[PDB]
Amino acid sequence: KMANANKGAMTENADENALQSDAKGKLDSVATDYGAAIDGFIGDVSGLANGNGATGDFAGSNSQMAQVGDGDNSPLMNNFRQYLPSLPQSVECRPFVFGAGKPYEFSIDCDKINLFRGVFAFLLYVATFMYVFSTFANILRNKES
Amino acid sequence: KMANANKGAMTENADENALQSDAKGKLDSVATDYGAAIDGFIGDVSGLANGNGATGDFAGSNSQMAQVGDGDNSPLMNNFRQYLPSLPQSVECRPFVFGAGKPYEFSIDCDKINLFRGVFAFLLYVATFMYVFSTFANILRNKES
Amino acid sequence: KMANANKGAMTENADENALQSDAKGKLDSVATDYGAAIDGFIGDVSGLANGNGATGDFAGSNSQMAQVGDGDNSPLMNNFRQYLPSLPQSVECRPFVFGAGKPYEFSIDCDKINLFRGVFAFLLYVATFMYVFSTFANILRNKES
Amino acid sequence: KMANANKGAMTENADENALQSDAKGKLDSVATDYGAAIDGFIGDVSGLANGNGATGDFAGSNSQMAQVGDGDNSPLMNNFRQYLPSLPQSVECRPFVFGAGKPYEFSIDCDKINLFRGVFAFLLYVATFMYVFSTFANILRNKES
Amino acid sequence: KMANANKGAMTENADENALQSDAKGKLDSVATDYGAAIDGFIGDVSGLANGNGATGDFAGSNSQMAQVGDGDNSPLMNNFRQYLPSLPQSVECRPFVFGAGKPYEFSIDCDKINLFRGVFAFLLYVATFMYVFSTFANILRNKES
Amino acid sequence: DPAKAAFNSLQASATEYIGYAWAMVVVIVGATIGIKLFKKFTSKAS
Amino acid sequence: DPAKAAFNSLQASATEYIGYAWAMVVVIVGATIGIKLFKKFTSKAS
Amino acid sequence: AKAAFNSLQASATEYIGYAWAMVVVIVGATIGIKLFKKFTSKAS
Amino acid sequence: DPAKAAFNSLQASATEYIGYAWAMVVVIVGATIGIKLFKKFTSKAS
Amino acid sequence: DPAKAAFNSLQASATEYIGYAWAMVVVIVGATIGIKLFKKFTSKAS
Amino acid sequence: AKAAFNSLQASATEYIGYAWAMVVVIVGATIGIKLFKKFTSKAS
Amino acid sequence: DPAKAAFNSLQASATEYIGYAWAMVVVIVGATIGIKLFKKFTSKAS
Amino acid sequence: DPAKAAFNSLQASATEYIGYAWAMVVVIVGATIGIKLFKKFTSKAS
Amino acid sequence: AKAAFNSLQASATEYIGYAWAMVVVIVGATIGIKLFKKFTSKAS
Amino acid sequence: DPAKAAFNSLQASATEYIGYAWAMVVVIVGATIGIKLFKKFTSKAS
Amino acid sequence: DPAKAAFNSLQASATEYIGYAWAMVVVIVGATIGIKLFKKFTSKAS
Amino acid sequence: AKAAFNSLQASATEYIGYAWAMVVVIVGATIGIKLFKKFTSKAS
Amino acid sequence: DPAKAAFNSLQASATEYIGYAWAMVVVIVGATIGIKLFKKFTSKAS
Amino acid sequence: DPAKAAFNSLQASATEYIGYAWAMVVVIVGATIGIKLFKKFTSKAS
Amino acid sequence: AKAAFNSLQASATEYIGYAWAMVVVIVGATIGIKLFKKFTSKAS
Amino acid sequence: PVLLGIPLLLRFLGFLLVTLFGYLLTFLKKGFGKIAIAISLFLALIIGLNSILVGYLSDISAQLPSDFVQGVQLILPSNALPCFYVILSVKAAIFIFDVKQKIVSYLDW
Amino acid sequence: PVLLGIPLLLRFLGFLLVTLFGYLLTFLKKGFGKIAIAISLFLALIIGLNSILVGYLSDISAQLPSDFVQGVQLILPSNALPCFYVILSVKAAIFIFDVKQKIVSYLDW
Amino acid sequence: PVLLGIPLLLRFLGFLLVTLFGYLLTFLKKGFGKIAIAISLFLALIIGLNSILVGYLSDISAQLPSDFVQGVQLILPSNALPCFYVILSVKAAIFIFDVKQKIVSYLDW
Amino acid sequence: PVLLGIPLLLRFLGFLLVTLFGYLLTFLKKGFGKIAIAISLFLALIIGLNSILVGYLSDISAQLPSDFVQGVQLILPSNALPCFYVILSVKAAIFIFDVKQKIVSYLDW
Amino acid sequence: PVLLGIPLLLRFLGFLLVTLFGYLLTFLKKGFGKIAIAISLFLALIIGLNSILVGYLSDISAQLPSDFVQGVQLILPSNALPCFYVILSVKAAIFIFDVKQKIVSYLDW
Repeated sequence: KMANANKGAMTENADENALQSDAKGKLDSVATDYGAAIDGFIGDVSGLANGNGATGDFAGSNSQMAQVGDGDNSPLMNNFRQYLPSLPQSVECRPFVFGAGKPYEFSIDCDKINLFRGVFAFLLYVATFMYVFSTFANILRNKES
Repeated sequence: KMANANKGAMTENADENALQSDAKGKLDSVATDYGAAIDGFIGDVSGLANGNGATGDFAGSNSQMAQVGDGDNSPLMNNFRQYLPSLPQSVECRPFVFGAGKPYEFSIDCDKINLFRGVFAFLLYVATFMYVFSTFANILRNKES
Repeated sequence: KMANANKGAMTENADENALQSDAKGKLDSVATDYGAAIDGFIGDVSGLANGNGATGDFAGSNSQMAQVGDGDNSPLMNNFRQYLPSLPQSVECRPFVFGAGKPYEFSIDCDKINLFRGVFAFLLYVATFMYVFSTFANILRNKES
Repeated sequence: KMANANKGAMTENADENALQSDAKGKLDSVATDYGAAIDGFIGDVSGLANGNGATGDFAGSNSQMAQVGDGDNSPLMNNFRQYLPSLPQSVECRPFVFGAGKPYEFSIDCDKINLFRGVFAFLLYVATFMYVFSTFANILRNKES
Repeated sequence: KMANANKGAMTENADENALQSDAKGKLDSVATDYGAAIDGFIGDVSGLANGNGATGDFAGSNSQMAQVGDGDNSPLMNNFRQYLPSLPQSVECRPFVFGAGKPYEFSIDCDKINLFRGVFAFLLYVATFMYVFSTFANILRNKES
Repeated sequence: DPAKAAFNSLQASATEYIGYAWAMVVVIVGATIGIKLFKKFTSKAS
Repeated sequence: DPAKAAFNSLQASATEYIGYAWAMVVVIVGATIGIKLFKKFTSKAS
Repeated sequence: AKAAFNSLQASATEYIGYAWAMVVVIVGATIGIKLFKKFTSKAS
Repeated sequence: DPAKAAFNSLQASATEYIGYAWAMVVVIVGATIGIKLFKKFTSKAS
Repeated sequence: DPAKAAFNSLQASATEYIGYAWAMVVVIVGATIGIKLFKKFTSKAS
Repeated sequence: AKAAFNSLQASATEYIGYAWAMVVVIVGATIGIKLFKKFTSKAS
Repeated sequence: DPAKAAFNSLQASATEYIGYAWAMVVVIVGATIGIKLFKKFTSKAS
Repeated sequence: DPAKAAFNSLQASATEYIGYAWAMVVVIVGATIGIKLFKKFTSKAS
Repeated sequence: AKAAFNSLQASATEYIGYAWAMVVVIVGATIGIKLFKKFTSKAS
Repeated sequence: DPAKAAFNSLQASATEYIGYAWAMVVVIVGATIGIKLFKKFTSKAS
Repeated sequence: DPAKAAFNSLQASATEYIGYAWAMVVVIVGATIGIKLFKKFTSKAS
Repeated sequence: AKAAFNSLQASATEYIGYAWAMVVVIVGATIGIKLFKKFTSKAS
Repeated sequence: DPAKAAFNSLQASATEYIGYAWAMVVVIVGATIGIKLFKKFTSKAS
Repeated sequence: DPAKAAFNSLQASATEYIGYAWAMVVVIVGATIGIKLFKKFTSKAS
Repeated sequence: AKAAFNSLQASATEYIGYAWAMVVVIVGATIGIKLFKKFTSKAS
Repeated sequence: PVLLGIPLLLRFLGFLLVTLFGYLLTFLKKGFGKIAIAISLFLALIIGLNSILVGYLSDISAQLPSDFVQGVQLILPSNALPCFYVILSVKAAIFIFDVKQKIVSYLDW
Repeated sequence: PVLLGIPLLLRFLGFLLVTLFGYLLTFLKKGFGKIAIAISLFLALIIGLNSILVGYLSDISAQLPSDFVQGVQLILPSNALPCFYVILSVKAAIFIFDVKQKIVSYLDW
Repeated sequence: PVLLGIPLLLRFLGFLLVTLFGYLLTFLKKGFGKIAIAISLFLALIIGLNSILVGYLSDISAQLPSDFVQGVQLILPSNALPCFYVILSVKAAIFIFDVKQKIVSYLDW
Repeated sequence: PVLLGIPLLLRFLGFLLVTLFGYLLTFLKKGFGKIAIAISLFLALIIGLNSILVGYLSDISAQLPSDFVQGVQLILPSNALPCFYVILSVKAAIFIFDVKQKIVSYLDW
Repeated sequence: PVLLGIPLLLRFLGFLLVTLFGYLLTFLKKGFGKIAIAISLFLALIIGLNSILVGYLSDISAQLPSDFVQGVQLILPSNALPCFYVILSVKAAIFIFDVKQKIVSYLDW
């Protein structure tokens, strides 16, 4: 059988289950690194956004995001509080006396000042409430709030 | 015929209709998963947008989108209604009497108060109508409305 | 010539001009569908934009775009016209008579009312012209107009 | 040497420097068209932007961009100039005479009118200068200017 | 052994470690250029942004970015300073004398002018502080600041 | 004594004059207040 | 008594004046409202 | 004597009647002008 | 009795004076109202 | 003395007038505040 | 003589009493009208 | 000399009149200032 | 009668004053309108 | 007697004529100044 | 008759007084109008 | 002379009134400034 | 004769002294009320 | 002639009265102008 | 005649008053303009 | 007789001269105060 | 004149390329459908907002009383209502221009 | 009728294509998960901001005094509170419209 | 010195690569045409809006009466009309700057 | 049971695929580094702007005089300073919300 | 120990990969050049707009008269001009911050 001799001369025993397994193993061992990198980027950006934190390339922005602050306490904003103008603290009403000790001595009875103080407080609330309501209603709109 | 023997020694019977069918079957069985994933993402985002609902990864945003609300009833906005300032309810006009029982007793006839109330109602409408018209006209513009 | 016999045993006559032609024919017959789909999408979106119309997936938005309107006649905007507040129509000036028939009978001569009406018309124009000019000048800016 | 005969029977003389050269020549002859198309698109858009001009697909927008104008002379804007309201041209001050020829004849000395005209000119400048300064400072902000 | 002769006739000694090494060497020698180009673009844009500088294609924008300026000293903005309106420099208060030398000679005591100057300075601060605070609070919002 | 009766008569006349004047001034002040309030309310409304 | 007749005549004259004044003030108020509405439209537009 | 006093009293009352008939007209005109000016000013 | 005729003559003179005064005051008040309304309308218009 | 009694009566009348004036001014102030609040809402909205 | 002076003094004081009783009413009415107008104007 | 005593009595009467007038004017001016300040504060507040 | 002649002369003088006042008020109104228009432009621009 | 009364009546009317001719000028000047001030104030 | 000449002299004196008063009032009113117009124009300008 | 003493007393009284008026006007001015500042904040916020 | 004139002159000056002492008080009160009203109005 | 000396004395008294009145009015007008300017400046400032 | 001299003196005094008033009103107008300019800057900024 | 009338006429004119010399000062002071107040009010 | 299996290999390569490019075509059509869905949702949201806004105006409707008509007609010039209608027309034109520009911008998806 | 190794080569090519396309599918699912995470974060930020804003209004609360009620009721027309509520409803509708439009725009990721 | 079919296989591979890259070139040209169409539509919309806006101003035109000219000329300084024209020129410059910046931004498509 | 060279060809194909996919991984990491650099630059710019703005307020500082305190205390209600502080807190909350939303939007790079 | 043509086929495959990846590199460099051109055009447009705006201010220039200086100096506090200059400096800082942020955003092209 010369056919058998020629076939044996130009033939190498190759197994599909070996070559396929090796190729798939290498491809998986590198695709796992690919997926790990993608998931790491996603986790870093999410942690920066929600305050959990970031590791790796984004670790340097942790200090900056902590300086920005969360909730309503912004350390970047609190710098302006040191220069905030000083304003008087509201106290009880004291009547003002004109010409004290003289025959023309009259004083503001301060009974109507309290009524004015009540209506002023009401107006200040209605203004602040409307401001906050419009502030929340126009968050997606690129407007000052 | 040594030619025939050598040809038979180094030949394997392979059918195109088998290899092509197998490859196409595997490729289709995975491309259907690809298309199903794409369509599932599209359906989830559309359901979140129009209020139908989402399943899978976006199922967690169903609660948030239900809290946002649809139409004009926003449960996120209705929180402010509890703190809404109280305002008097409009009633019929009552004349005001100055110095009741005295020789200088005069009262506001309240006949012109009704005319003023009518013109005030007209002005309040023209303001609200213009506000709503401009609100709808400037929806795509990033402006408060 | 055993060489010739062995060569004939393991040789099949294949023509480049046939395999190349078949492959190119199939690839072109599918790439024409690709290009047709791209051009159809482009035409549909352009027709929706400029009012020519769309066919296929975008055919459902034809009704919505017709409801939006073109030029300045918006059927979506014309809904507000039904609730438009009624305002008096401008007519010629009629003098107002005080105390008609009495010894103290004086009337507004309405000669200066026409001069005021002219200057008022001029002011209303200069306001509307400036509004329209600024409206057109700030179309790309995301501002109310 | 049967080995030599069999080797000669199933061997064709192929040169690497020919097949490689042919493939690279075809690929370069089509990649040059690719690069030429990319550069043509870039040049067309740049010419439309800076007023140099465009050729090819973008040639149709040359008329539109010329109608828009460059510098500050916009033919689209100059259409409004025809309807611009007419305003008086500033001239020298003429005193106004009350009761000319009568014993109660007094006239505005127009000495203080010139001082008022100077301060009015100053105020108009400070307003226009501030407007232009804020206009340039808020070009990237989507605000009216 | 004719099998050995036929095997030797149609066999060339090829080493995997040579072909693999050559292919990987060429691919790496071009991928290093790819990565260098990407990193060069990144560095150029970052240097333009933070004022470090750019080299290559972006080198032409170095002059423009230097003209824009950094910090708060903008050479583009300093052009307006030459045309800035001239305003008086604040000095100490000088009383104004009416009818000097006449029996009706009275002068503004300028004691209350200083109190008004203090309260005016306070109001100007509270306005400027609020303006700066809102300016910083609305930097991401597309609003004038 | 006629003087006492005369003084009483003048006092009664003055009282009736005061009554008429009070009526007229009440009417006038009421009209003035009504007009003023109407003008103020309309001015504030628009 | 002539005094009461004169006072009643004065009161009637005052009432007529009040009616005419009410009519004229209503007209002038309408004019003011019209001016403000038709200027506010354009002003708020811009 | 008594007749003279009676005649003087009658003539006095006749003149008072005329003085009142004059002063009513004068005062009415004055008050009319005053109220006219006041109300035309208030209405405008 | 000349006094009655004299009183009637003075009354007629007072009546004609009242007529002239009414004419003049009507003219003056009309002009004042016109000027005031013109100024108010122009001030509100701009 | 009649003078002091008259002065006290005048003072009491003034006090009554002051009380009534305070009530009426409070009412009118409330009306003004209501007008401004319900116009400010719509005006600020637009 | 002395009795006449005493009677005149008494009658004078009686008339002063009546004059005061009249002027208090007149002045009260005038001041009332003035204050009424002033306060109704101030309150509105 | 009765004239000196009469002058002193008139001076005392004038002084008591001045006292009563001062009391009344203080009351009136206090009320006026209170009303004016209330109106001004409310007008500025809204 | 001199009285009617004097009254007519006064009326004519008043008419002349009214005409001159109308001219001057028109001029001043034009000035006010010009000031407001040329300040409003720049103010609304910014 | 009668001639004296006639002369007195004539002289009286002559003086009335002069008094009227004076008062017309005085009143005209006063009213002119008043109206001038009023209208120059109203127009401005 | 000295009375006629005296009346003429008083009339001439009154006429010259009227002339002087007219000159002074023209000066005063001109200054007042100038100041008022300056203040109004400046207030409207800013 | 009594006249100069009375004039000096009047001047001293005027000076006292001026001092008290200055104090009261300072207080009222402070109140007005406070009202405007605390309303301007909220108003400008919205 | 001369003594009567001297007494009348003295009595006249005594009364002038009293009239001045009264008018100073009256005028002071009037001016005080006027200035009080004016300044309380100006300050508010 | 005592009349001439009396006239001179009254003229001197009038002159000193004028001096005192000038001093007092200067003080009053200065205070009024100061208060008015303070109120105006503060009102414009806020 | 003393009358014309007095009238000329009064006119000269009025002219001096007018000049001083013009100077003072110019100063006060400058102050008002300065206040409005330096408040408008900050106000328009925000 | 005639000399008495001449003396009375002369004395009358002398007094008129003094009355004018007084009234000019008084009126000048009054008008000065009035104009001062008016112009200081108008300028501010 | 080639060994066996070469034509079969070439046919297999062509078949693989055709199948892959057909998959690409299917995914492209899916993307176009996604774009159409997005445009439809955007326009539907606009229409719904319009419907809600138009409904609110029925309740609060009010009219100018019979009075005040005389004064308004006394002062009203000939070009007041035309100016108001021009403003409304400008508002509508800008609205539809914005909508069409958004539709144009949907070409980048 | 082909040489040995051709079917094995074709099977290897098919296996390589299947593995690569499966990797592509996995990466696509990762991207979809990223989009879902982004949407969740955006909505959570909105909800947190709302919570903070609602809390501030408790402290500064104030009420109109008993006085001034008479005048307000004296003047108040029948359509004042309806207008105020219409304005508030318009504010809420615009807010939810903006939120839904942003959700729609998330289709381009 | 190679077996038969290797050169034919290499030629087939080159032909496949050339055909695929030509398809890519055609699709790139299609995309460029799409960008050009988008730019044309955007500019056409702007021009149409301008045409509509210019037309409205003809009807409502009005002029200042003959009066009020004297006062305006009495007060008008030398730099009022120049300031108004400077404002208009600034408006036009900003408009064309925005248009050109949008054209530049179209480079990212 | 295959000819020589088939296993070597398959190994070469696998090696080529591995090398190309490793290059893709390296480029992906480069892109992630670019995104991190961009975020860092953006936050640094914000911080620098804040530093400059805080510095300006030192020079122009001024205080309310001792006077005017009595009137302000006379009128000031109990909820004025709380309202002012609520406004400031709202400003700060909106600022940090905008910053966090921009950080979230950086997920699309 | 392999048949003839296998090494030549492998060399051809490597050559094809190298040529394709070089084409990709060339296209990447073209894209970077496009980005640089866009940035240059944007900055040039800003500079040109600045040049035009600075030129207009020469004509309309005016100065405060000699009068009104006394009153302004009478009232002017010590911190008015510093406040005005602080406002101008804030305007300039915000402008350059916006420009730099746009330059940063050009990293996404």
